[PDB]
Amino acid sequence: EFINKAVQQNKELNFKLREKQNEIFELKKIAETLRSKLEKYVDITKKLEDQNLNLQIKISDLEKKLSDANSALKLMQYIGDAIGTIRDPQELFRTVTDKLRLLFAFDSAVIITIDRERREASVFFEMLRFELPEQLRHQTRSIAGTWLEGHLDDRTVTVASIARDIPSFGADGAPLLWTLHELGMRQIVLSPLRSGGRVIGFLSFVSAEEKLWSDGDKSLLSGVSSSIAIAVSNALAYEALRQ
Amino acid sequence: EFINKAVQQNKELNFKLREKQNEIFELKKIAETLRSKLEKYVDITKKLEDQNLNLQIKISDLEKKLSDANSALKLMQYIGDAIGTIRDPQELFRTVTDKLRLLFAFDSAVIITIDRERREASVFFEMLRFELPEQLRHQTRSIAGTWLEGHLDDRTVTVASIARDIPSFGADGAPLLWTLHELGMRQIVLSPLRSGGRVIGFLSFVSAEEKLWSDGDKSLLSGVSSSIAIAVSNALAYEALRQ
Repeated sequence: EFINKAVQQNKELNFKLREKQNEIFELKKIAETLRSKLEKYVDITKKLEDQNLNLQIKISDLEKKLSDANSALKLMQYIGDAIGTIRDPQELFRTVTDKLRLLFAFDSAVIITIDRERREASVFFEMLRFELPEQLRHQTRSIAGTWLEGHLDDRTVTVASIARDIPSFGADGAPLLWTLHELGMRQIVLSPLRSGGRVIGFLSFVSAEEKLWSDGDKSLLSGVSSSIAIAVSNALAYEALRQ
Repeated sequence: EFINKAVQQNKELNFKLREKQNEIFELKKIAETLRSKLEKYVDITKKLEDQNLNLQIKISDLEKKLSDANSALKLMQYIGDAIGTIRDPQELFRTVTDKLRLLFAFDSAVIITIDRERREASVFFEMLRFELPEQLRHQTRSIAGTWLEGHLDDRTVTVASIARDIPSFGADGAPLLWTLHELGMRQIVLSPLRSGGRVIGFLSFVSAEEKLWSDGDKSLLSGVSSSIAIAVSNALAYEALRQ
Protein backbone atom coordinates (compact mmCIF):
# COMPACT_ATOMS: atom_id res chain seq x y z
CA GLU A 1 0.00 0.00 0.00
CA PHE A 2 2.89 2.39 0.76
CA ILE A 3 3.67 2.20 -2.98
CA ASN A 4 0.25 3.48 -4.02
CA LYS A 5 0.84 6.57 -1.88
CA ALA A 6 4.49 7.12 -2.87
CA VAL A 7 3.57 7.56 -6.56
CA GLN A 8 0.62 9.78 -5.56
CA GLN A 9 2.65 12.03 -3.28
CA ASN A 10 5.26 12.02 -6.04
CA LYS A 11 2.28 12.94 -8.22
CA GLU A 12 1.42 16.23 -6.52
CA LEU A 13 4.99 17.12 -5.43
CA ASN A 14 5.84 17.57 -9.13
CA PHE A 15 2.66 19.64 -9.27
CA LYS A 16 3.68 21.90 -6.36
CA LEU A 17 7.12 22.22 -7.94
CA ARG A 18 5.59 23.48 -11.19
CA GLU A 19 3.35 25.85 -9.22
CA LYS A 20 6.37 27.22 -7.32
CA GLN A 21 8.31 27.60 -10.59
CA ASN A 22 5.44 29.70 -11.99
CA GLU A 23 5.47 31.90 -8.93
CA ILE A 24 9.22 32.48 -9.50
CA PHE A 25 8.53 33.43 -13.11
CA GLU A 26 5.88 35.99 -12.13
CA LEU A 27 8.06 37.49 -9.39
CA LYS A 28 10.95 37.85 -11.82
CA LYS A 29 8.62 39.78 -14.15
CA ILE A 30 7.31 42.10 -11.42
CA ALA A 31 10.94 42.73 -10.40
CA GLU A 32 11.84 43.79 -13.94
CA THR A 33 8.75 45.99 -14.10
CA LEU A 34 9.93 47.70 -10.91
CA ARG A 35 13.48 47.92 -12.31
CA SER A 36 12.04 49.69 -15.37
CA LYS A 37 9.87 52.16 -13.40
CA LEU A 38 12.94 52.87 -11.29
CA GLU A 39 15.22 53.66 -14.24
CA LYS A 40 12.61 56.04 -15.69
CA TYR A 41 12.44 57.83 -12.32
CA VAL A 42 16.24 58.08 -12.34
CA ASP A 43 15.98 59.90 -15.67
CA ILE A 44 13.03 62.08 -14.56
CA THR A 45 15.04 63.03 -11.47
CA LYS A 46 18.00 64.07 -13.63
CA LYS A 47 16.02 66.36 -15.91
CA LEU A 48 14.33 67.94 -12.85
CA GLU A 49 17.73 68.60 -11.29
CA ASP A 50 18.79 70.10 -14.62
CA GLN A 51 15.76 72.38 -14.94
CA ASN A 52 16.39 73.46 -11.32
CA LEU A 53 19.90 74.38 -12.52
CA ASN A 54 18.79 76.45 -15.52
CA LEU A 55 16.24 78.21 -13.27
CA GLN A 56 18.92 79.18 -10.75
CA ILE A 57 21.06 80.36 -13.67
CA LYS A 58 18.13 82.49 -14.91
CA ILE A 59 17.67 83.82 -11.36
CA SER A 60 21.29 84.97 -11.13
CA ASP A 61 21.08 86.62 -14.54
CA LEU A 62 17.95 88.46 -13.34
CA GLU A 63 19.46 89.42 -10.00
CA LYS A 64 22.47 90.89 -11.81
CA LYS A 65 20.42 92.94 -14.27
CA LEU A 66 18.18 94.12 -11.41
CA SER A 67 21.18 95.28 -9.40
CA ASP A 68 22.47 97.14 -12.46
CA ALA A 69 19.06 98.80 -13.00
CA ASN A 70 18.83 99.89 -9.34
CA SER A 71 22.36 101.34 -9.26
CA ALA A 72 21.65 103.37 -12.39
CA LEU A 73 18.47 104.64 -10.70
CA LYS A 74 20.25 105.44 -7.45
CA LEU A 75 22.99 107.23 -9.37
CA MET A 76 20.30 109.26 -11.13
CA GLN A 77 18.66 110.09 -7.81
CA TYR A 78 21.97 111.15 -6.25
CA ILE A 79 22.72 113.49 -9.18
CA GLY A 80 19.21 114.91 -8.89
CA ASP A 81 19.50 115.37 -5.15
CA ALA A 82 22.85 117.17 -5.45
CA ILE A 83 21.43 119.55 -8.06
CA GLY A 84 18.40 119.99 -5.81
CA THR A 85 20.22 120.77 -2.57
CA ILE A 86 23.71 122.23 -3.29
CA ARG A 87 23.71 126.02 -3.80
CA ASP A 88 27.39 126.62 -4.57
CA PRO A 89 28.10 125.76 -8.24
CA GLN A 90 31.66 124.68 -7.49
CA GLU A 91 30.51 122.37 -4.68
CA LEU A 92 27.74 121.07 -6.90
CA PHE A 93 30.00 120.11 -9.79
CA ARG A 94 32.63 118.73 -7.42
CA THR A 95 30.05 116.51 -5.68
CA VAL A 96 28.65 115.20 -8.97
CA THR A 97 32.01 114.62 -10.68
CA ASP A 98 33.16 112.95 -7.44
CA LYS A 99 30.36 110.38 -7.49
CA LEU A 100 31.03 109.64 -11.16
CA ARG A 101 34.72 108.98 -10.39
CA LEU A 102 33.78 106.36 -7.81
CA LEU A 103 32.10 104.14 -10.41
CA PHE A 104 33.68 105.18 -13.70
CA ALA A 105 37.32 105.24 -12.59
CA PHE A 106 39.09 108.34 -13.94
CA ASP A 107 41.63 110.90 -12.77
CA SER A 108 40.53 114.23 -14.16
CA ALA A 109 37.17 115.68 -15.09
CA VAL A 110 36.44 118.97 -16.81
CA ILE A 111 33.31 120.74 -18.02
CA ILE A 112 33.75 122.88 -21.15
CA THR A 113 31.21 125.44 -22.31
CA ILE A 114 30.88 126.35 -25.99
CA ASP A 115 30.27 129.79 -27.47
CA ARG A 116 29.02 128.66 -30.87
CA GLU A 117 28.94 132.19 -32.31
CA ARG A 118 32.53 133.11 -31.34
CA ARG A 119 33.94 129.64 -32.17
CA GLU A 120 35.50 129.43 -28.73
CA ALA A 121 35.29 127.21 -25.64
CA SER A 122 35.82 127.99 -21.96
CA VAL A 123 36.61 125.93 -18.88
CA PHE A 124 33.50 125.94 -16.70
CA PHE A 125 34.76 123.55 -14.03
CA GLU A 126 37.83 121.41 -13.57
CA MET A 127 38.91 118.60 -11.26
CA LEU A 128 42.52 117.61 -12.01
CA ARG A 129 44.52 114.96 -10.15
CA PHE A 130 47.75 116.43 -11.56
CA GLU A 131 49.48 119.74 -12.19
CA LEU A 132 49.47 120.87 -15.80
CA PRO A 133 51.97 123.14 -17.61
CA GLU A 134 51.24 126.86 -17.46
CA GLN A 135 51.46 126.86 -21.27
CA LEU A 136 48.35 124.64 -21.61
CA ARG A 137 46.03 126.35 -19.07
CA HIS A 138 43.83 128.49 -21.30
CA GLN A 139 40.56 129.27 -19.58
CA THR A 140 39.23 130.36 -23.00
CA ARG A 141 40.50 129.31 -26.42
CA SER A 142 39.35 129.24 -30.03
CA ILE A 143 37.49 126.25 -31.45
CA ALA A 144 37.66 126.76 -35.27
CA GLY A 145 39.26 123.68 -36.80
CA THR A 146 39.43 121.60 -33.58
CA TRP A 147 37.82 118.21 -33.02
CA LEU A 148 35.49 120.28 -30.83
CA GLU A 149 34.42 122.28 -33.87
CA GLY A 150 34.01 118.92 -35.60
CA HIS A 151 32.09 117.02 -32.93
CA LEU A 152 30.16 120.13 -31.80
CA ASP A 153 26.87 118.35 -32.43
CA ASP A 154 27.38 114.78 -31.23
CA ARG A 155 24.64 112.81 -29.53
CA THR A 156 26.78 109.82 -28.45
CA VAL A 157 29.62 109.51 -25.93
CA THR A 158 33.13 109.39 -27.42
CA VAL A 159 35.68 106.97 -25.91
CA ALA A 160 39.17 107.19 -27.33
CA SER A 161 42.59 105.81 -26.42
CA ILE A 162 45.58 108.08 -26.02
CA ALA A 163 48.50 107.03 -28.27
CA ARG A 164 46.08 105.11 -30.53
CA ASP A 165 43.35 107.64 -31.50
CA ILE A 166 45.47 110.80 -31.11
CA PRO A 167 45.55 111.49 -34.90
CA SER A 168 41.72 111.43 -34.80
CA PHE A 169 41.82 114.76 -32.90
CA GLY A 170 43.95 116.64 -35.46
CA ALA A 171 47.30 118.40 -35.07
CA ASP A 172 45.78 120.96 -32.70
CA GLY A 173 45.63 119.70 -29.12
CA ALA A 174 47.91 116.79 -30.03
CA PRO A 175 50.36 118.74 -27.82
CA LEU A 176 47.88 118.26 -24.96
CA LEU A 177 46.86 114.63 -25.67
CA TRP A 178 50.52 113.54 -25.81
CA THR A 179 51.26 115.59 -22.68
CA LEU A 180 48.51 113.60 -20.95
CA HIS A 181 50.13 110.44 -22.28
CA GLU A 182 53.36 111.53 -20.58
CA LEU A 183 51.45 111.93 -17.30
CA GLY A 184 50.28 108.31 -17.59
CA MET A 185 46.89 108.94 -19.22
CA ARG A 186 45.58 106.20 -21.54
CA GLN A 187 41.88 106.98 -22.10
CA ILE A 188 39.73 110.04 -22.74
CA VAL A 189 35.90 110.11 -22.63
CA LEU A 190 33.82 112.97 -24.08
CA SER A 191 30.13 113.47 -23.47
CA PRO A 192 28.12 116.25 -25.13
CA LEU A 193 26.00 118.52 -22.90
CA ARG A 194 22.73 119.38 -24.71
CA SER A 195 20.15 121.67 -23.12
CA GLY A 196 18.28 123.91 -25.47
CA GLY A 197 18.30 121.80 -28.52
CA ARG A 198 21.95 122.72 -28.84
CA VAL A 199 25.23 121.42 -27.49
CA ILE A 200 26.06 123.95 -24.77
CA GLY A 201 29.24 122.12 -23.76
CA PHE A 202 31.17 118.96 -23.03
CA LEU A 203 31.85 116.76 -20.02
CA SER A 204 35.31 115.19 -20.29
CA PHE A 205 37.28 112.56 -18.31
CA VAL A 206 40.77 111.06 -18.55
CA SER A 207 41.77 107.74 -17.01
CA ALA A 208 45.09 106.05 -16.35
CA GLU A 209 43.72 102.72 -17.63
CA GLU A 210 41.60 101.97 -20.69
CA LYS A 211 38.14 100.97 -19.50
CA LEU A 212 36.01 98.79 -21.79
CA TRP A 213 32.85 100.92 -22.18
CA SER A 214 29.66 98.93 -22.62
CA ASP A 215 26.60 100.23 -24.41
CA GLY A 216 25.02 100.15 -20.97
CA ASP A 217 27.82 102.28 -19.52
CA LYS A 218 27.58 104.86 -22.32
CA SER A 219 23.81 105.13 -21.99
CA LEU A 220 24.17 105.76 -18.26
CA LEU A 221 26.80 108.44 -18.76
CA SER A 222 24.65 110.00 -21.44
CA GLY A 223 21.77 110.00 -18.94
CA VAL A 224 23.87 111.58 -16.20
CA SER A 225 25.16 114.21 -18.65
CA SER A 226 21.56 115.22 -19.35
CA SER A 227 21.08 116.27 -15.70
CA ILE A 228 24.50 117.98 -15.56
CA ALA A 229 23.80 119.77 -18.84
CA ILE A 230 20.75 121.61 -17.48
CA ALA A 231 22.48 122.43 -14.17
CA VAL A 232 25.32 123.93 -16.21
CA SER A 233 22.83 125.92 -18.32
CA ASN A 234 21.22 127.07 -15.07
CA ALA A 235 24.52 128.11 -13.47
CA LEU A 236 25.51 130.07 -16.59
CA ALA A 237 22.19 131.93 -16.45
CA TYR A 238 22.38 132.81 -12.78
CA GLU A 239 25.99 133.81 -13.39
CA ALA A 240 24.84 136.21 -16.11
CA LEU A 241 22.11 137.72 -13.94
CA ARG A 242 24.53 138.15 -11.02
CA GLN A 243 26.88 140.44 -12.98
CA GLU B 1 13.45 -1.94 -7.30
CA PHE B 2 11.04 0.78 -8.52
CA ILE B 3 10.30 1.40 -4.82
CA ASN B 4 13.91 2.19 -3.97
CA LYS B 5 13.88 4.91 -6.64
CA ALA B 6 10.41 6.29 -5.82
CA VAL B 7 11.45 7.21 -2.26
CA GLN B 8 14.74 8.63 -3.59
CA GLN B 9 13.14 10.77 -6.27
CA ASN B 10 10.62 11.74 -3.60
CA LYS B 11 13.75 12.46 -1.56
CA GLU B 12 15.18 15.17 -3.82
CA LEU B 13 11.82 16.51 -5.11
CA ASN B 14 11.12 17.76 -1.57
CA PHE B 15 14.64 19.20 -1.74
CA LYS B 16 14.01 21.05 -5.03
CA LEU B 17 10.71 22.28 -3.59
CA ARG B 18 12.50 23.79 -0.59
CA GLU B 19 15.12 25.32 -2.91
CA LYS B 20 12.36 26.85 -5.08
CA GLN B 21 10.59 28.17 -1.97
CA ASN B 22 13.82 29.92 -0.91
CA GLU B 23 14.15 31.50 -4.32
CA ILE B 24 10.58 32.86 -3.93
CA PHE B 25 11.50 34.30 -0.54
CA GLU B 26 14.56 36.10 -1.92
CA LEU B 27 12.65 37.46 -4.92
CA LYS B 28 9.92 38.79 -2.64
CA LYS B 29 12.61 40.64 -0.65
CA ILE B 30 14.28 42.15 -3.74
CA ALA B 31 10.81 43.24 -4.91
CA GLU B 32 10.19 45.06 -1.63
CA THR B 33 13.63 46.65 -1.81
CA LEU B 34 12.73 47.95 -5.28
CA ARG B 35 9.32 49.07 -4.01
CA SER B 36 11.10 51.06 -1.29
CA LYS B 37 13.66 52.69 -3.63
CA LEU B 38 10.75 53.57 -5.89
CA GLU B 39 8.70 55.29 -3.17
CA LYS B 40 11.74 57.36 -2.12
CA TYR B 41 12.17 58.46 -5.75
CA VAL B 42 8.49 59.40 -5.85
CA ASP B 43 9.14 61.71 -2.89
CA ILE B 44 12.42 63.07 -4.32
CA THR B 45 10.57 63.81 -7.56
CA LYS B 46 7.89 65.75 -5.68
CA LYS B 47 10.30 68.00 -3.81
CA LEU B 48 12.20 68.67 -7.08
CA GLU B 49 8.96 69.65 -8.79
CA ASP B 50 8.26 71.90 -5.80
CA GLN B 51 11.66 73.59 -5.84
CA ASN B 52 11.18 74.11 -9.61
CA LEU B 53 7.93 75.86 -8.65
CA ASN B 54 9.45 78.20 -6.05
CA LEU B 55 12.24 79.02 -8.54
CA GLN B 56 9.74 80.00 -11.23
CA ILE B 57 7.92 82.07 -8.61
CA LYS B 58 11.21 83.80 -7.72
CA ILE B 59 11.85 84.36 -11.45
CA SER B 60 8.51 86.10 -11.94
CA ASP B 61 9.07 88.27 -8.88
CA LEU B 62 12.47 89.25 -10.33
CA GLU B 63 11.11 89.87 -13.82
CA LYS B 64 8.45 92.17 -12.35
CA LYS B 65 10.89 94.20 -10.27
CA LEU B 66 13.27 94.41 -13.25
CA SER B 67 10.50 95.74 -15.49
CA ASP B 68 9.62 98.32 -12.84
CA ALA B 69 13.29 99.39 -12.54
CA ASN B 70 13.67 99.74 -16.33
CA SER B 71 10.46 101.78 -16.73
CA ALA B 72 11.59 104.18 -14.00
CA LEU B 73 14.92 104.51 -15.84
CA LYS B 74 13.27 105.02 -19.21
CA LEU B 75 10.94 107.61 -17.69
CA MET B 76 13.98 109.39 -16.28
CA GLN B 77 15.70 109.29 -19.66
CA TYR B 78 12.61 110.65 -21.45
CA ILE B 79 12.37 113.58 -18.99
CA GLY B 80 16.07 114.24 -19.47
CA ASP B 81 15.81 114.07 -23.24
CA ALA B 82 12.86 116.49 -23.32
CA ILE B 83 14.74 118.99 -21.17
CA GLY B 84 17.76 118.45 -23.40
CA THR B 85 16.06 118.96 -26.76
CA ILE B 86 12.91 121.15 -26.37
CA ARG B 87 13.63 124.89 -26.55
CA ASP B 88 10.13 126.30 -25.96
CA PRO B 89 9.34 126.26 -22.22
CA GLN B 90 5.63 125.74 -22.81
CA GLU B 91 6.28 122.80 -25.15
CA LEU B 92 8.80 121.42 -22.68
CA PHE B 93 6.45 121.43 -19.70
CA ARG B 94 3.57 120.16 -21.84
CA THR B 95 5.67 117.23 -23.10
CA VAL B 96 6.85 116.29 -19.61
CA THR B 97 3.47 116.66 -17.88
CA ASP B 98 1.98 114.68 -20.79
CA LYS B 99 4.25 111.68 -20.23
CA LEU B 100 3.51 111.75 -16.49
CA ARG B 101 -0.25 111.67 -17.20
CA LEU B 102 0.14 108.49 -19.25
CA LEU B 103 1.43 106.50 -16.27
CA PHE B 104 0.13 108.40 -13.24
CA ALA B 105 -3.46 108.93 -14.41
CA PHE B 106 -4.60 112.49 -13.67
CA ASP B 107 -6.64 115.23 -15.32
CA SER B 108 -4.91 118.49 -14.53
CA ALA B 109 -1.33 119.43 -13.82
CA VAL B 110 0.03 122.79 -12.71
CA ILE B 111 3.45 124.13 -11.78
CA ILE B 112 3.47 126.84 -9.09
CA THR B 113 6.47 129.05 -8.37
CA ILE B 114 7.02 130.53 -4.91
CA ASP B 115 8.28 134.00 -4.05
CA ARG B 116 9.36 133.29 -0.49
CA GLU B 117 10.11 136.94 0.30
CA ARG B 118 6.74 138.32 -0.88
CA ARG B 119 4.73 135.38 0.54
CA GLU B 120 3.10 134.85 -2.84
CA ALA B 121 2.84 132.11 -5.47
CA SER B 122 2.40 132.30 -9.25
CA VAL B 123 1.19 129.91 -11.92
CA PHE B 124 4.21 128.95 -14.01
CA PHE B 125 2.48 126.40 -16.23
CA GLU B 126 -0.94 124.82 -16.36
CA MET B 127 -2.56 121.89 -18.14
CA LEU B 128 -6.28 121.74 -17.29
CA ARG B 129 -8.77 119.22 -18.67
CA PHE B 130 -11.64 121.49 -17.61
CA GLU B 131 -12.71 125.12 -17.61
CA LEU B 132 -12.43 126.86 -14.26
CA PRO B 133 -14.44 129.84 -12.92
CA GLU B 134 -13.03 133.28 -13.73
CA GLN B 135 -13.18 134.00 -9.99
CA LEU B 136 -10.54 131.34 -9.20
CA ARG B 137 -7.98 132.10 -11.97
CA HIS B 138 -5.39 134.16 -10.12
CA GLN B 139 -2.05 134.00 -11.90
CA THR B 140 -0.49 135.42 -8.71
CA ARG B 141 -1.87 135.25 -5.17
CA SER B 142 -0.70 135.61 -1.59
CA ILE B 143 0.60 132.64 0.38
CA ALA B 144 0.59 133.84 4.04
CA GLY B 145 -1.53 131.44 6.06
CA THR B 146 -2.13 128.88 3.27
CA TRP B 147 -1.19 125.22 3.35
CA LEU B 148 1.44 126.39 0.86
CA GLU B 149 2.92 128.67 3.52
CA GLY B 150 2.72 125.65 5.83
CA HIS B 151 4.22 122.98 3.57
CA LEU B 152 6.67 125.42 1.94
CA ASP B 153 9.58 123.21 2.93
CA ASP B 154 8.40 119.64 2.38
CA ARG B 155 10.70 116.92 1.11
CA THR B 156 8.02 114.23 0.55
CA VAL B 157 5.12 114.01 -1.92
CA THR B 158 1.68 114.81 -0.49
CA VAL B 159 -1.29 112.68 -1.59
CA ALA B 160 -4.66 113.79 -0.29
CA SER B 161 -8.29 112.93 -0.99
CA ILE B 162 -10.81 115.61 -1.85
CA ALA B 163 -13.85 115.55 0.51
CA ARG B 164 -11.78 113.65 3.11
CA ASP B 165 -8.62 115.75 3.66
CA ILE B 166 -10.12 119.13 2.68
CA PRO B 167 -10.00 120.49 6.28
CA SER B 168 -6.25 119.71 6.25
CA PHE B 169 -5.76 122.60 3.79
CA GLY B 170 -7.46 125.27 5.93
CA ALA B 171 -10.43 127.52 5.18
CA ASP B 172 -8.51 129.29 2.41
CA GLY B 173 -8.65 127.40 -0.89
CA ALA B 174 -11.42 125.18 0.50
CA PRO B 175 -13.50 127.12 -2.07
CA LEU B 176 -11.21 125.68 -4.76
CA LEU B 177 -10.87 122.12 -3.39
CA TRP B 178 -14.66 121.77 -3.12
CA THR B 179 -15.05 123.32 -6.57
CA LEU B 180 -12.75 120.58 -7.88
CA HIS B 181 -14.92 118.06 -6.02
CA GLU B 182 -17.91 119.42 -7.94
CA LEU B 183 -16.02 118.86 -11.22
CA GLY B 184 -15.54 115.20 -10.26
CA MET B 185 -12.06 115.47 -8.71
CA ARG B 186 -11.24 113.00 -5.92
CA GLN B 187 -7.46 113.16 -5.45
CA ILE B 188 -4.76 115.83 -5.33
CA VAL B 189 -0.99 115.16 -5.38
CA LEU B 190 1.61 117.80 -4.43
CA SER B 191 5.32 117.49 -5.06
CA PRO B 192 7.84 120.10 -3.90
CA LEU B 193 10.31 121.50 -6.45
CA ARG B 194 13.71 122.04 -4.78
CA SER B 195 16.64 123.50 -6.71
CA GLY B 196 18.94 125.74 -4.77
CA GLY B 197 18.58 124.25 -1.38
CA ARG B 198 15.17 125.88 -1.29
CA VAL B 199 11.68 124.98 -2.45
CA ILE B 200 11.29 127.10 -5.59
CA GLY B 201 7.81 125.73 -6.31
CA PHE B 202 5.31 122.91 -6.49
CA LEU B 203 4.18 120.38 -9.08
CA SER B 204 0.50 119.54 -8.59
CA PHE B 205 -1.96 117.02 -10.10
CA VAL B 206 -5.66 116.26 -9.65
CA SER B 207 -7.29 112.96 -10.59
CA ALA B 208 -10.87 111.83 -10.99
CA GLU B 209 -10.12 108.59 -9.10
CA GLU B 210 -8.13 108.01 -5.93
CA LYS B 211 -4.94 106.19 -6.86
CA LEU B 212 -3.21 104.11 -4.18
CA TRP B 213 0.29 105.64 -4.12
CA SER B 214 3.07 103.20 -3.28
CA ASP B 215 6.35 104.21 -1.70
CA GLY B 216 7.82 103.23 -5.05
CA ASP B 217 5.45 105.55 -6.90
CA LYS B 218 6.21 108.49 -4.61
CA SER B 219 9.96 108.00 -4.92
CA LEU B 220 9.66 108.00 -8.71
CA LEU B 221 7.58 111.17 -8.74
CA SER B 222 10.03 112.76 -6.35
CA GLY B 223 12.81 111.78 -8.75
CA VAL B 224 11.00 113.20 -11.77
CA SER B 225 10.26 116.42 -9.85
CA SER B 226 14.00 116.86 -9.28
CA SER B 227 14.60 117.12 -13.05
CA ILE B 228 11.56 119.39 -13.56
CA ALA B 229 12.63 121.58 -10.64
CA ILE B 230 15.95 122.54 -12.25
CA ALA B 231 14.34 123.06 -15.69
CA VAL B 232 11.87 125.40 -13.99
CA SER B 233 14.72 127.24 -12.24
CA ASN B 234 16.46 127.47 -15.61
CA ALA B 235 13.38 128.80 -17.43
CA LEU B 236 12.83 131.44 -14.72
CA ALA B 237 16.43 132.59 -15.14
CA TYR B 238 16.34 132.82 -18.91
CA GLU B 239 12.99 134.57 -18.55
CA ALA B 240 14.61 137.16 -16.28
CA LEU B 241 17.54 137.72 -18.65
CA ARG B 242 15.20 138.07 -21.64
CA GLN B 243 13.35 141.07 -20.16
